Amino acid sequence: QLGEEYWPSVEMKVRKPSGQSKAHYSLIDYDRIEKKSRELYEKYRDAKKKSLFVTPMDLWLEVKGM
Amino acid sequence: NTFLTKSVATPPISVIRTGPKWWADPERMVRQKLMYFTLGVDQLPLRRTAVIQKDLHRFHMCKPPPRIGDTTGYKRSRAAQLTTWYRRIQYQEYHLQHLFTRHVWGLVRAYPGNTTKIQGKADDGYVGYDSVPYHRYNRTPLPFPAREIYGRRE
Amino acid sequence: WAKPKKRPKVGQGFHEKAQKWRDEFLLDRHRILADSLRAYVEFSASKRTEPWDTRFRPFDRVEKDGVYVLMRHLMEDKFQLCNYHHRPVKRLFCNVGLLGPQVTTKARWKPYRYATNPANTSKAERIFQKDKTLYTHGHND
Amino acid sequence: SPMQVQRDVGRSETPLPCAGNIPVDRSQFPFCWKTEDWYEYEVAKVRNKRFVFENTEE
Amino acid sequence: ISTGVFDHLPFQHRRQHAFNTLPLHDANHFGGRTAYLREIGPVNIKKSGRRFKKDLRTVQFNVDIWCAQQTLRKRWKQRDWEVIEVPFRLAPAEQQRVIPEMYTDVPPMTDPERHDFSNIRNKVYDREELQGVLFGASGPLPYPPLQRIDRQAMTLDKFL
Amino acid sequence: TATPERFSILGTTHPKPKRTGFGRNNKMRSKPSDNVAWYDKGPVEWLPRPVRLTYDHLDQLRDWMMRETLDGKTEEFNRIRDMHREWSQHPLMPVLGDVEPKFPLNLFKQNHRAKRRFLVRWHKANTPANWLWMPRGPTVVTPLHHTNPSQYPESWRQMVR
Amino acid sequence: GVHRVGYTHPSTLPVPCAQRWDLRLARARIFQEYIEEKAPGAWQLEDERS
Amino acid sequence: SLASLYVRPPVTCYTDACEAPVAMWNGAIPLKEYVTKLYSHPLEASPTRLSFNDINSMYCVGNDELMQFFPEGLGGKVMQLMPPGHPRGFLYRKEAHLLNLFIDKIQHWQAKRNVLSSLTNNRPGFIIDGPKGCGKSALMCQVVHYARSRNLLTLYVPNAKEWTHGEWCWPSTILPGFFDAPDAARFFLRYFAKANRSTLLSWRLKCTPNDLPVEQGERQPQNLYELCEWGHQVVAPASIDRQSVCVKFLMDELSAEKKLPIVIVVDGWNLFSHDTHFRYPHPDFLRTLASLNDDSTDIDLYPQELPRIPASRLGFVRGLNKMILSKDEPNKFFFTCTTRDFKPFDGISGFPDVETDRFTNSLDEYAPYDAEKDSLFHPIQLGNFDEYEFRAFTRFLVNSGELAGLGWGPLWHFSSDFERKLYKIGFLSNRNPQGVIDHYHQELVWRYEYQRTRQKQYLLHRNME
Amino acid sequence: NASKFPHEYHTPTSRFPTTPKEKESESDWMAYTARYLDKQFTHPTEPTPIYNVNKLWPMQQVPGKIDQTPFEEDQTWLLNPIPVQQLEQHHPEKDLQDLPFVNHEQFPRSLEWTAP
RNA sequence: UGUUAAUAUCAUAAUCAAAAUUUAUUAUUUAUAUUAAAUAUGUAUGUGUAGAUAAAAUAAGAAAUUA
Ligand SMILES: Nc1nc2c(ncn2[C@@H]2O[C@H](COP(=O)(O)OP(=O)(O)OP(=O)(O)O)[C@@H](O)[C@H]2O)c(=O)[nH]1
Ligand SMILES: [Mg+2]
Repeated sequence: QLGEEYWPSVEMKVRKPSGQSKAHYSLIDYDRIEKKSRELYEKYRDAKKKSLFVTPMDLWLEVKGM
Repeated sequence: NTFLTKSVATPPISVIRTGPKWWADPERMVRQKLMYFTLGVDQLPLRRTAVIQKDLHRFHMCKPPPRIGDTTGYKRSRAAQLTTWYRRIQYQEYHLQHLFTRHVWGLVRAYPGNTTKIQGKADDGYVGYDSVPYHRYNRTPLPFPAREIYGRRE
Repeated sequence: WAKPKKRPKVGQGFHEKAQKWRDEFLLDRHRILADSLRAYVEFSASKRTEPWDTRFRPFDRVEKDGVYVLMRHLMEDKFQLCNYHHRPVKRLFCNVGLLGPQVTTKARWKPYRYATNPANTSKAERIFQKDKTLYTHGHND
Repeated sequence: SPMQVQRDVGRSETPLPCAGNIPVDRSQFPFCWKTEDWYEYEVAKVRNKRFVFENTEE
Repeated sequence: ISTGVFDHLPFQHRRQHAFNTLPLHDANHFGGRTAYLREIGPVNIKKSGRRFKKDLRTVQFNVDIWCAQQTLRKRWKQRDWEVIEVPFRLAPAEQQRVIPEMYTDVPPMTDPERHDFSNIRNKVYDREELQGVLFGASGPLPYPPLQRIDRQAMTLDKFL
Repeated sequence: TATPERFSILGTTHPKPKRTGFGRNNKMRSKPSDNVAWYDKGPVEWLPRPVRLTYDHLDQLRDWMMRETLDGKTEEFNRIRDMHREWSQHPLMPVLGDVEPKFPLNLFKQNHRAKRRFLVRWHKANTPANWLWMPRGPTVVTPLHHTNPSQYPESWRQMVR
Repeated sequence: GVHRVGYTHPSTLPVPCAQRWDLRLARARIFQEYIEEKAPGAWQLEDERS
Repeated sequence: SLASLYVRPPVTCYTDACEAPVAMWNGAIPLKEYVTKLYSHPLEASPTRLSFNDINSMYCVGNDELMQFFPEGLGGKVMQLMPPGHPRGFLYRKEAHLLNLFIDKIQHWQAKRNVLSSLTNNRPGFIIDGPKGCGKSALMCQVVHYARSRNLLTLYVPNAKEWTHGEWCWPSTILPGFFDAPDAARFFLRYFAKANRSTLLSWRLKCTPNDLPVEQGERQPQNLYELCEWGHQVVAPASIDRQSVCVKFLMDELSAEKKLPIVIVVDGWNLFSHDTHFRYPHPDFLRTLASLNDDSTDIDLYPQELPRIPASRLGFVRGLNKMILSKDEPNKFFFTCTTRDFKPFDGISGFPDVETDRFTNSLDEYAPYDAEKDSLFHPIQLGNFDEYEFRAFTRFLVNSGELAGLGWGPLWHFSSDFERKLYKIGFLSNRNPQGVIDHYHQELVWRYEYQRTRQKQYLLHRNME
Repeated sequence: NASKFPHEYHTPTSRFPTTPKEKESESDWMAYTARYLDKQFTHPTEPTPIYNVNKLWPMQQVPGKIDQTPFEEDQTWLLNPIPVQQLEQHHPEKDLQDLPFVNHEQFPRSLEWTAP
């Protein structure tokens, strides 16, 4: 009885993002991802003469050496 | 297949005598019938034994039929031959089931329990990760890790 | 109920023979504890061999492909660091995240005692002949 | 309906059961329900054993 | 309803490995958890063997905690919702009444007068419908509005 | 510390002689048992170890079956069917007077172990190599199964006239 | 998941509302409830048998 | 009883081939008068002849037509009624007929564009909805056979459990920020190519790299089939990068081609509309630790739950939502499904008994689903069998398992007649399709049947008089 | 050097599961790909309601404390460092009665007693 | 079957913690994951393996030679 700042909140079982909105999660940044696809593909076509297997570690996966 | 430690050797007579507890385990008769209906084989033996044990379970809570006081005694070895035909039926069926599983395991490329012979891959029994560094039946030292049985493509 | 017989007298000087006996017993424990901690911590810091079993999927796949290529291309440094011990191995597997729950449900791991032999053993007599004087609860080589 | 079929042999089962016209509510019977319903119901029943205001104004 | 084995088995004589008999603490009981109560070999009773892997009540308590772990696994797996503390003003109307707490009143009905006695303790709301509430004033809706399925629409489901 | 290089009385104590034999009373020797399995007699060792098929294996088998069935392959199928036609023919009615011999009474105590020991040691020797009570061999006719792997329907381009 | 227990004031939201940890604090004040803080979030086990 | 004077009819189809030994199915299928059997193996009918008057009846597929039209295999449990001797028999359900007519409009979709839009409600294809216990994946297999008998390029995903729940997952090589499905897609290329070799030999590349890294002497891919052949006919672990390349550029091809009708049939899009059993690998797996004592690292010490990968994070689903969500492709038709192959959960759960678990190969998912809120597809409701389809399907089971001998055979005087075996099956299933398929099997242990002992008493009571 | 050795030093308050030390931004999959995979991703994290997410539900937990939620995969409990109850089994009220078999009672009151 | 109600005429032996096995009259946990709360058993891998021995017809499912 002093104001809404004390009205106790409700607990809503807010569902996680459904599939209709999970489907856009593959096309998010599709333009930049496909561009870096077209470039990484050229580095990969290069690399296939260097090693037996071309992992994404040498493409877009990155780690600090030490 | 998880259970790969050692197992206990029981004869068919006592494996069958467990009656409707495990021998006529209905959910095990079923799950071995599923191996047959997968492989595409007629289930003549398991169905014969299922018929026999359905009879025996239906007529377990009941009393035997009365004997007559015959010095000549024929009922005795006649019911004896009856029982021991039922028993032989079930011995054949025991062997059929065991064979089909130890062959299907070589087909699924799954490893059988310890010293469970699978003539689909190895003429002797599967020995590996055993409580003894000697062969349980050949007294041959085991390799580390467990011996390998099937191909490596899965 | 027969009247329980009194325990006879302990004897002469035995109170002090037990003194010296226990004395050199804890004396011997000194070295036993020393050597046992030596053996246990070398057991701890030693890079162990495989905890899994190669008799089940996904660890029955070839040593070139599938979860094995993931093992070489994400965790190959971590396992050699943490000494292949089955506990940290399975936890790095739980945190690799790209196998799901399988690091229990589908993966088959060696028993606790087949798991704790050092890297690259080829006998079955190793676990059954490990030293029995190092009171490591079997936590020694 | 089974309550209507005269299973009797000699005497005529007339009158028939007055239930011979009950509806069918999958929402009433058969008893189907979900498990959190079952649990919350029973544990709430259990915990509210004491919360009795024995002095109402009935 | 669960065809799992909840109870640890009575500590009795040694169950062998034959038909109908496993090790009392083999690798298959509780998904391999009997490793934490198993000891190996024909234990010397006097000198070896852990005194708490011989009793029945403590081993059964361990097993009970493990069963509870399992119930918790499956229960928290069963969530596609999260509890978002919406103020009173914005929550959709079914959450605007006096909802007694858990285990306080009968698990309350959503609304009787509107033909839905659905568990409001078990009513789940989607972000793409509560969008006007939470992040209404955050620019472009991070999710799209929901595409509906029309059941009056004359499609292959209506035999045309 | 400075662990003494001579031990006075503790190390001198009587040596508790290690347990000689194994098993009950640590006296059960190291010699063959009733439990030994045989790899020379039958595709199923006798006495067999208990196996247990699971639904995991039923599904793995069903999937293997889809693959070997859609790869045109029928050879392991006809192998299955032949190893089935080997052991699944009806065994003859036993001759009247032929019965599994129970262990004869009035030698051992009722609760003894030798009673079941003889039963297991005879049920071992009665191998599939000793199953003379069922029809097996080139002397058996099978009026219920198919005679040649050509009558199987996967080779159904053979019976056409 | 490894989630940081966050709690935003009743002032940051563009609708104020009494937040549940503050209500927890008011209750552990009224009925002198000890708030054990090492209480991990992954251990909300209930006694099924009970 | 007319066993010697019964002759075998000739061989023309696989169902003509799977006739059991007359002694086995002798009393099962009564031979009546030239004396011939009462029950018969159903005719291998083509869908182009299958029409309104095959409904609620059983047709089939021969081993040949099946090996022709299902090289990746079938869906979830679809080889359960197909042991070698069994003729693989499909029912012509009243919704499977609607799907066949939809495909009958497909191979001329261009003339029927507005036709199918009226038929799709602008929703991209149909998702088959219904509980666990229906004919979903088998329905999709019927649809696949339909289309491939119409010469349509059919991307048939046999299980979404394989795509979101493999034995492993990986970063997609040429798809930064994303992932691809290495082994499930390894099989996908191999079996989509070895399936549609017909269309993909004449197929020509539109938006693809003609500078593909090809092993020496191996021929550069110029067809769409050559792409996949180079894609899976390779040594590992090069196959994983080749396969992500193949998924991305094959999807670019399939989303670029505008003319040839394309069928895409996905079993269990509810396992595509959400997160995969893979999660993201630890950041401390992305930094090459230096030492253990003092690094502030708790991955070797304790596990934790890194957030879960939505299926939209794989490249195959990437192109698949790229086909669904991206319009202007009214050539592609998405007949996806809803699988309910998870383990159960009913308030409690102990530790499921290893040997006794019919859901071990179920996915530890438990999670809900909603056909409407979780799909762009239109729901086609395949509810449970009526006793109608139950009865037809079951007559097929209970009598062709005889005519191939797979069932009771010369022991037929022990399990009841059809009108009581079916009463028992339909009770124990509640007309449920799966309950029926498995209580036609659990029939072995039906330990409370008296039809045969009451009939034996009638015979050993009357055959006196 | 207390934290260098995780299992030696357990306060009579210390409790399990012992939470791990946190990395930078392990929060969700959007922030995960933003910092860890695709450093140039468009979205900072999953767009968050400005309100309160009681993820840890219904357990009210101390804010500012990095906590886990009750796990999902049945593996992590097998593969945690959680012990089993080895010594005696106490409850602060039941411990008056000292065992089940010797269950004590002050007065012979009914077990279904409805206290006023 | 130890502690119990009428025989007298050697001596204080009685748990409040931390304890010393010779006492027939006892069902131990068996190889994916092994020490966190009054502390809580470190020994015995071995062909289920001498001799003699244990229990049971009771919600489990047993079948035939009376004094
Ligand atoms: N031969 C044949 N079998 C069918 C048919 N319909 C159903 N079945 C059989 O019964 C199985 C179960 O039906 P489905 O709906 O396809 O199986 P499913 O539930 O999708 O499989 P999971 O996702 O693994 O649970 C079928 O997969 C087949 O084995 C059919 O039309 N022909
Ligand atoms: Mg399916």
